[PDB]
Amino acid sequence: MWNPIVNVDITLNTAGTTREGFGLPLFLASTDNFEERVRGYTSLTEVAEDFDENTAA
Amino acid sequence: WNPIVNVDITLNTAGTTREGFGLPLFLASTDNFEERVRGYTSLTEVAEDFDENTAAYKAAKQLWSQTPKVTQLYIGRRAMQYTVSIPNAVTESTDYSITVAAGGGISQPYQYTAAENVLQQFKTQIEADPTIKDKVSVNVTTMIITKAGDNDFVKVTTQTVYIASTTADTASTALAAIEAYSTDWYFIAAEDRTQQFVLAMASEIQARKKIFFTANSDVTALQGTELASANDVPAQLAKNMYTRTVCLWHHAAAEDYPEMAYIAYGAPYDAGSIAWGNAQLTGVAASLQPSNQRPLTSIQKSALDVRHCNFIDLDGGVPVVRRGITSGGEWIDIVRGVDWLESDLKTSLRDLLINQKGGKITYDDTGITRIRQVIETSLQRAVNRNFLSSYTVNVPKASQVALADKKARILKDVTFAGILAGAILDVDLKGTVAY
Amino acid sequence: YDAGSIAWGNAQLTGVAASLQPSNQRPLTSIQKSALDVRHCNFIDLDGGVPVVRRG
Amino acid sequence: RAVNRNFLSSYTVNVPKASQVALADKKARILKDVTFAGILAGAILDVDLKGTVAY
Repeated sequence: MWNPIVNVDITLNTAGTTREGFGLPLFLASTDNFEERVRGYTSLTEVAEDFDENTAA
Repeated sequence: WNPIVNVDITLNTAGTTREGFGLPLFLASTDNFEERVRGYTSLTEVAEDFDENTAAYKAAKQLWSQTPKVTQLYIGRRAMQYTVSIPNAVTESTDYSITVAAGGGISQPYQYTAAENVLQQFKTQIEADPTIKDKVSVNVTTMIITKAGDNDFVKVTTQTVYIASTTADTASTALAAIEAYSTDWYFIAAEDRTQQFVLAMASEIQARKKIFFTANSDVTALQGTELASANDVPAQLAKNMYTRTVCLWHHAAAEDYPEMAYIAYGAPYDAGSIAWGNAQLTGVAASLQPSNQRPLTSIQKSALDVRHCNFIDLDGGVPVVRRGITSGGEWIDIVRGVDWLESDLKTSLRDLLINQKGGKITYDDTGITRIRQVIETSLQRAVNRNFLSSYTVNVPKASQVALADKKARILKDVTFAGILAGAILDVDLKGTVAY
Repeated sequence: YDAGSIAWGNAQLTGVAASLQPSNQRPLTSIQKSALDVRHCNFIDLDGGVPVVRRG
Repeated sequence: RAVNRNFLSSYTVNVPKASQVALADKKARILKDVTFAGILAGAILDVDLKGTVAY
């Protein structure tokens, strides 16, 4: 499909950098919001979609 | 033949023009010209296509009251529907006539010299007309006339018959049709001040990169301090978090248009370098209560405050527009500066990419460093205005890009960040006196 | 210029106006440009006031 | 010569061993199985960018 020669997007949020190390955490929660027994997330926003604010996860 | 030296020396005062980021556009219900958009560079030109009582001339006069004066102004035409009815009983040996015009200079008179039967006669004549039947629609029950097929312009005019007109399209359709014909404008204001149209227009501009200015004279907005309970137009605008909408409460926001006066205060100047608060608009009085015609009390001002709505205060003896904030809580300055920054980056990278005749920008680290450099220069330009105060840029390595990007000749994953400056608008002071 | 060392996209042409719709002389919209993309047909797009043959 | 123009970035060439070519081609004076490969240089035409503003 047609694309602008230059595409620019700007938002008023705030962001920080990540860093890589040894080992990633896992949280063993009691929930049923999804079928698979393990699922990954890369920001609090994604967690908020499948979990509300009062959930332990 | 022309004289060696030519001199005019007209006996008229003149002012200076200045230009900045974005030109305004006023969207009004009119039928004075066919094109859905036109451009005027002075008020006198508006006086040619309009008179002193039309909303468009009012808005044009308000906009050019400020100094320095905006470079140009645009006017947009909304789709219209007409209605015809006989203000008298059906009478024989009595005349009934109208005229129907369409886009392209078409015009056709219709006559039935003898109430439903006269309208039906007109409808049949129109539908049997060689040309008008193709591009005009008629319905009768009273009569109505609207678009048909592609045609974009229609007019009706005629003593024994009556004619009235009203806006037919909604905000979304009108805005789409106007954008289809002219993309050069940043500020937009609307003549219609109904709740439905105002909200529909606010919801549309929120999905683009523009700013929508509107006034309001609803008295219920002055009372309810609880934002949850309030349901006037400013309260609903605040509730939806429309950061790209601007509301200015004013008593005279039914016949007059202070929105253009507010727009002219910041349009001539550069984006991100001026604060829109505490402005002094020339020729505009302070916000007054519709009853008792006295300036607003502190309680009413607080009620407007909880709705993120602007007002024309009165500091001692001088009126000043307060806090210049959009309904979403953001300052107008931040939004305008962000849009200017986006445009500047989009122009700098365009200039880098287009002017490579006879060469390339190879897909490797050397090519990526040039893109780094142009972006850094563009951000430094914003830092020079005292809009930002720092920034950072990150770019991917050539040995890390995917194959699909190389096949499509597109670079992704470029990101950056910045920090804002701020300003001062209010002061708090305490002191003491003693022997 | 010599072969193989020049990208033909983003070309600027002197005196050639941007592609316009015959009906109303307006520059082609985004929808119409996408129609040409699936047909692998070039067109004279518009930057901010500068015509350019984009894909090549 | 192609690499010098920046058209390519590398290449390889393969030829048959003279001791393995079938003796039918040796009578036809025809050499087959000569092949090569190249890696295109590429270029950039479009750009995508994202950013944020905060205090």
